[PDB]
Amino acid sequence: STGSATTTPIDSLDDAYITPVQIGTPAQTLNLDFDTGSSDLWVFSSETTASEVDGQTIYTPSKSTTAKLLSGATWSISYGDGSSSSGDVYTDTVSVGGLTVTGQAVESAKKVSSSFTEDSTIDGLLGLAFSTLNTVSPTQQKTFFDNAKASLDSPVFTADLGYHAPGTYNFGFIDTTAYTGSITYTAVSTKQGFWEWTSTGYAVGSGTFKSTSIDGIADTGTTLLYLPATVVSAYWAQVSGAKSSSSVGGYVFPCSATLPSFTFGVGSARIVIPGDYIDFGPISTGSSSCFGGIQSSAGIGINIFGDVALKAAFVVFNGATTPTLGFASK
Repeated sequence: STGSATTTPIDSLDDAYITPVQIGTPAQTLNLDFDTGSSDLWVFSSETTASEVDGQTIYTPSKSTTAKLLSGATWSISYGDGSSSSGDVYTDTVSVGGLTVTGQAVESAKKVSSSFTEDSTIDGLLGLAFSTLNTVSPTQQKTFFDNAKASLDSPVFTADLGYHAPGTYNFGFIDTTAYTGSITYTAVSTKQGFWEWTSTGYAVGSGTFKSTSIDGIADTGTTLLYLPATVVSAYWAQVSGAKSSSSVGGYVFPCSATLPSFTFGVGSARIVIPGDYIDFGPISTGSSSCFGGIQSSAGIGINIFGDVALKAAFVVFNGATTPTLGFASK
């Protein structure tokens, strides 16, 4: 089997991407944030505290003939940005882009933090990291990908995120029309439960490439590119007037700037992030200070190849017995 679903930016900054997902019988379609940095499939639901729902579409398990309470199971998750959610668990039928999993754990939110409430466009998350990070207790549950894997033509999914445009998540096949040149594959460590890999270095603009190992995660659920302070300082030093602002929470730059590109290495291959992808616009409405899309990972504890980086590439998440990651230009 295979699946193919379009993923769409939630706003004009590509802050996140939503993908329609069918849950239950008859289908209830919710728009979920596919997150390769976590491993819980959770949704706004008929159980979510009313005051914490503001425009989201909810899953109502009592209206699904295939929903079953997973008795005794609870979940609770905290994300890197400080947001959180928790609740109980149902199993139900879940379909993505024509690919169906029966018996998928659907984690129903009883509580969500303010950032979720405030984002009316995101009805929940669909985790695509390794199932060892799943938070369901006392019986840990498998991700949608893990459950689908044995049925897939090939044990892979791909992320093809757009810049200010829709893109695609495919399951079970590699669309050879969706990228240019060849795919370069690189080793993955699953020790922390992430799609963790080591970039071979970077360049700023038309500058020379610096060969240096940068360990980080491929994380579709993180907006920006978070890298070591040395790397980030070297990038922003090439933008007149750019500075790190503790009051704003990172690097800002004059909105009158033309940003240089940023290149990262994948083995001997190179992925180029155009300068425009690094512009996250005014820090507040009407400001002439703009927020940067490359930020320091210092104090996160991990480097994160978030959407800013991933959307510059066609990315293969290879879930074969020895997982790997592939990157191609597009």
